[PDB]
Amino acid sequence: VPHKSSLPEGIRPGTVLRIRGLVPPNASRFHVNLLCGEEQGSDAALHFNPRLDTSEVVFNSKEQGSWGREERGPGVPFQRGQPFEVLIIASDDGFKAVVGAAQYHHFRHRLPLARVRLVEVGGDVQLDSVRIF
Amino acid sequence: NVPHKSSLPEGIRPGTVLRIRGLVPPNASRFHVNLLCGEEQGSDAALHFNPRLDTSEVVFNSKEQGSWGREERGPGVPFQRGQPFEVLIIASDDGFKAVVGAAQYHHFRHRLPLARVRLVEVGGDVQLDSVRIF
Ligand SMILES: OC[C@H]1O[C@@H](O[C@H]2[C@H](O)[C@@H](O)[C@@H](O)O[C@@H]2CO)[C@H](O)[C@@H](O)[C@H]1O
Ligand SMILES: OC[C@H]1O[C@@H](O[C@H]2[C@H](O)[C@@H](O)[C@@H](O)O[C@@H]2CO)[C@H](O)[C@@H](O)[C@H]1O
Repeated sequence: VPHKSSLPEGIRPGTVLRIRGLVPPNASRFHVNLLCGEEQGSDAALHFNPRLDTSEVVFNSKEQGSWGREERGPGVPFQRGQPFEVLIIASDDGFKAVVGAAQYHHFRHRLPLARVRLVEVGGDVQLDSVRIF
Repeated sequence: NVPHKSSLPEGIRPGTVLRIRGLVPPNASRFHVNLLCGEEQGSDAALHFNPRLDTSEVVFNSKEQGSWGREERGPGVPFQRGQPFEVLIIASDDGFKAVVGAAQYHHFRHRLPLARVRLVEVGGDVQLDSVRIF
């Protein structure tokens, strides 16, 4: 099942998104999106997109239809058939991505944190839990 | 067991997430997490976070000039003798947010300025697996 949930007020510096799940043994890719509205293709403050098929993790944002400059984490801290824990942490400057007891990548903001209205987590992924503190 | 005392790598700013995983010993009385503003003993503390199994409570408070402030108390004791626990302390620009296990537990509004906190301490009757500052 894909996870979609609303953040009607916004994310402030201090919001923490915790995701726990499994990467299916035949996964291609999955994604974590933080969006500015209820429509698919709405602006994306963060697109967190680990591709097991091509062995990269990709970070970017979307404004008015078009992707920004892509950012790529180092190595791939996911593996097929194996469970994971991701923390996405919001600062005043960017997003911290923590995967498996270690920081992984920092993503300078491109969109005001305040314009975020939605968390969606879909793709080739089994979710045990998705929660925002 | 062993205690954790750690200097901070970027102080404590809005977005800092301390995660503590461990277990409460079967003969535990009380343990604590401190966000201290100084290295010496009795120093001011922005956050004192003290699960007490002996008096069935969790206290939250700040210390300034040796003088404890207004104590706050969590809902219940989400801590068990002989059992693992996972605690997150998240610094927002409003307060600190204690998350125990899977749910938010309490929110302590800042009292001391976030600028003063330069040390993390975790000790007492707590067996520690991992202490990470993110
Ligand atoms: O930036 C994230 C989106 O990028 C798209 O893929 C990019 C690809 O990563 C890049 O290296 C280059 O080859 O062009 C592609 C566009 O054709 C994905 O297609 C998209 O879903 C997002 O992941
Ligand atoms: O404020 C936290 C500190 O409380 C001290 O104990 C308090 C106690 O919590 C309160 O119920 C009342 O009885 O006054 C006591 C002071 O004797 C602790 O001694 C200190 O370690 C903190 O946990």
